[PDB]
Amino acid sequence: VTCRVPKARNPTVTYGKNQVIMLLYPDHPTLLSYRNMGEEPNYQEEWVTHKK
Amino acid sequence: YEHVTVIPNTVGVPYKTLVNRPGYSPMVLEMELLSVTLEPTLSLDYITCEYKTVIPSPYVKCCGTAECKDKSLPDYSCKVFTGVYPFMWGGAYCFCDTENTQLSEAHVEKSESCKTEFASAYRAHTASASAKLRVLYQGNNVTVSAYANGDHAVTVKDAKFIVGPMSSAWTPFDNKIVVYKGDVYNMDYPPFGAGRPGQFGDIQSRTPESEDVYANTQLVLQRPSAGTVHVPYSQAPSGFKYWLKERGASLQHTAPFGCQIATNPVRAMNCAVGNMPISIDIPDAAFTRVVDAPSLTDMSCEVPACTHSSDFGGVAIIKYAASKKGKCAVHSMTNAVTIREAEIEVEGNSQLQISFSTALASAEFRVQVCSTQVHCAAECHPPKDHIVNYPASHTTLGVQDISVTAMSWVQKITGGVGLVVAVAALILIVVLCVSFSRH
Ligand SMILES: *[C@@H]1O[C@H](CO[C@@H]2O[C@@H](C)[C@@H](O)[C@@H](O)[C@@H]2O)[C@@H](O[C@@H]2O[C@H](CO)[C@@H](O[C@@H]3O[C@H](CO)[C@@H](O)[C@H](O)[C@@H]3O)[C@H](O)[C@H]2NC(C)=O)[C@H](O)[C@H]1NC(C)=O
Repeated sequence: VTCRVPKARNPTVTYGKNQVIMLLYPDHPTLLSYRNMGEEPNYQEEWVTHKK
Repeated sequence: YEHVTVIPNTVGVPYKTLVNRPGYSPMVLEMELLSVTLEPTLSLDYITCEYKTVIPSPYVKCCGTAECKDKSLPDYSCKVFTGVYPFMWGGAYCFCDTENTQLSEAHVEKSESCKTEFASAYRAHTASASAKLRVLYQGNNVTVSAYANGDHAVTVKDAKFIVGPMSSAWTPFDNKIVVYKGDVYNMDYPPFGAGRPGQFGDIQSRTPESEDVYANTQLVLQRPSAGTVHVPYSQAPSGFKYWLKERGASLQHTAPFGCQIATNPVRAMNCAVGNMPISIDIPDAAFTRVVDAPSLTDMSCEVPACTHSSDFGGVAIIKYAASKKGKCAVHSMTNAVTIREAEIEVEGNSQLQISFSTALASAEFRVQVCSTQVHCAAECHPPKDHIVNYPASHTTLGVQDISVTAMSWVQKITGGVGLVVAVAALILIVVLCVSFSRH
């Protein structure tokens, strides 16, 4: 069967030199993850439980 | 006419190739990859799922000793416990107090859930490539779905397009692949029959329907508590359940080159790796002779603005004198500068506008319109924006690709030092010549 899951609120995004700054507003613990799109993705992830 | 070109293996970025057949008006084709898929050949080694432990009602032999037989069941154990004095709700189970034995037995088998909840351990080999390509051919947008193994020609308005083989054999998938649902993992799973308790592969089966089950759960039967008939045991909890909690990120989130991962079938999509050759066969009927085509003369290029941003921030205005009204192909003569328009409509004595993108600090490039070339030059300025949501439409710069003033300063400094050396060298040579002249 198919389950319904929530979508976290859009982040507030500002930019710097080679930098993206996100302010996150989770209602409940939300997984954040990111990767480089090159040879070495340097994958990192963390759970966000509060505004960060 | 057979034309062979190569485009970078990127998605969402259009590339333009010039088809130059002398005596005929030039054609410019804009090709954009919309999707690139690599589908690995898979060979199932085994599957895993949660096991259930089956414990048949215990046999209590009153006033006598029970014995058990060996069984071939996947992970079977039997033990006879003496000195048992179990109670039922209405009182002691049987007549004898101490002369009683209980036979406990259990085996491990695949649960009913294994039909829905399971992971498949596959061996991955080579991958079949396929791609969806958008081609702008003679002003029309045609999307073709074709294989990218170099063995499939797909027709676009009577032109044949052969795609591939891809120049890179790289795949996000390792030799050992484990698939749960929509998630694919590069896990080095144990060989069938070599599983370990509490770990992935503790229970293994060759196929979902197979009755042949391997199990290593360390199922140990324990003595029942006094006065009871229950059958206690110590067993390593399913490694499948542990794995599900400890899965970590799937390849969809960890793969290099921004690869997207999907299952059913297993696919790696839109990997930004290497490049992809395209061979185009265009029939003579598709070519217009230069005598019938529009021809431009007295052309002059001026660039009122230039920004070296990822988008088409540059604009160039080119004056032209057209021999007749009609559409005309536009091509950039340098890799450093990407022109957005593939074709323009021209007539009479007027000017045309084209947009371009370059990483160059100083944009020096030539533009070919209806086989007539012009020279464009501009001083480009940097963008104020730091981040965008789209890839650059232009190529990267080489070490030689520097601004005009930077080159001038380099020549002045290099020449300055070179002059000092040349003078010092001349003085030394003259002095040595005098020294050699003298005896
Ligand atoms: C050939 O196709 C390209 C690319 O568009 C493709 O075909 C379209 C019919 C759609 O199916 C697209 O999803 C698909 O990718 C055409 O170029 C694109 O044209 C559209 C307008 O039709 C542009 O969208 C506009 O963008 C501006 C700026 O953001 C907005 O203000 C507008 O409101 C509108 O959204 C799009 O950006 C442009 N893309 C590129 C790379 O240029 C092309 O015109 C078409 N040619 C022909 C003859 O059909």
